[PDB]
Amino acid sequence: APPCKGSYFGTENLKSLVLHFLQQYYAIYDSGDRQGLLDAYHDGACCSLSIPFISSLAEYFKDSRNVKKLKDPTLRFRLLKHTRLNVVAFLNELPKTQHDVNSFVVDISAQTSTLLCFSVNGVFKEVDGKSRDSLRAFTRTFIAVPASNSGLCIVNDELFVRNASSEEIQRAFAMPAPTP
Amino acid sequence: ASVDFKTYVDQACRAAEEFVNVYYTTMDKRRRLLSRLYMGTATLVWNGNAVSGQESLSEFFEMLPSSEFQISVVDCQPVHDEATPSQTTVLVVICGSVKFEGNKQRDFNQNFILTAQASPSNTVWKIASDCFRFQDWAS
Repeated sequence: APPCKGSYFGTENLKSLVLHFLQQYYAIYDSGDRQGLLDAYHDGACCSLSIPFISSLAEYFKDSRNVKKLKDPTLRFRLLKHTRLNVVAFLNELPKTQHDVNSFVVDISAQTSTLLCFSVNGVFKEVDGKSRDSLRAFTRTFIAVPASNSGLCIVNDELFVRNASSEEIQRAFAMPAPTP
Repeated sequence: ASVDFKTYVDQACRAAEEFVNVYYTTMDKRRRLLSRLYMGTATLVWNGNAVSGQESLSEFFEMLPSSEFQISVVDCQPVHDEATPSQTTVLVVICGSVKFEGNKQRDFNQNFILTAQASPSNTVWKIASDCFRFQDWAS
């Protein structure tokens, strides 16, 4: 039984590359206007959202895509946002957020001269709406290609949103006085 | 595009739903056959641990305790040509619970990239890259 470990970057250069990308991405994502992400997504990018099948996640329900449960090809097709315009327009409709970027657990699982796949695990708080202050947990998988600068250009983005567990909430909100 | 986008989306869903069924069925009831679902150069980042090569993957899988997976969420997307030139690939993301013998049931998230291998008979989809992590890996 291999011990579970934190973020896996493979190399220091990739760690710097991906963490920088994430800092810049979420600075825009949590800003109140996500249009700046248009520069982060490929013209033909894909984005889809999924949530648990099994504090409500009602605002994420309409766009949730679970192909194991939804069988209709047409509905499956429409639920997959395609082109940076539709991807970012959709993202800007989702609840405003505040992600704990520095606590992200990141796994870079694939890499070639044209591809980089990494998944981000963490939490984010909703800043307004009916679920104001709720803490959500998420796992987001990105596939990006090299960007004409030294950055990344996202071609695939799958976001899985769920409620944070009791243990996750306790850990995320704790701030006990220091003790020996 | 030379091929309609919806064609890629439909193909991605079919390949993903069927592969997921085979993958976890095999994981739970035919563990020794699991590594054959992977490409020779495939890697797996399991809870922050990198496992490289089909041979190492086979040993890793036989090393792990018996399992019982319950899959509840599957989503997938056709991967853009620019990321995998001349190679048809599909991103698959899974969420569910799993109980490994010797420990309590826990939720997990897994994502892998499948690659299409044309051949005499039908097209064969195999894992080129894999990533698995327990939602409560820290405990």
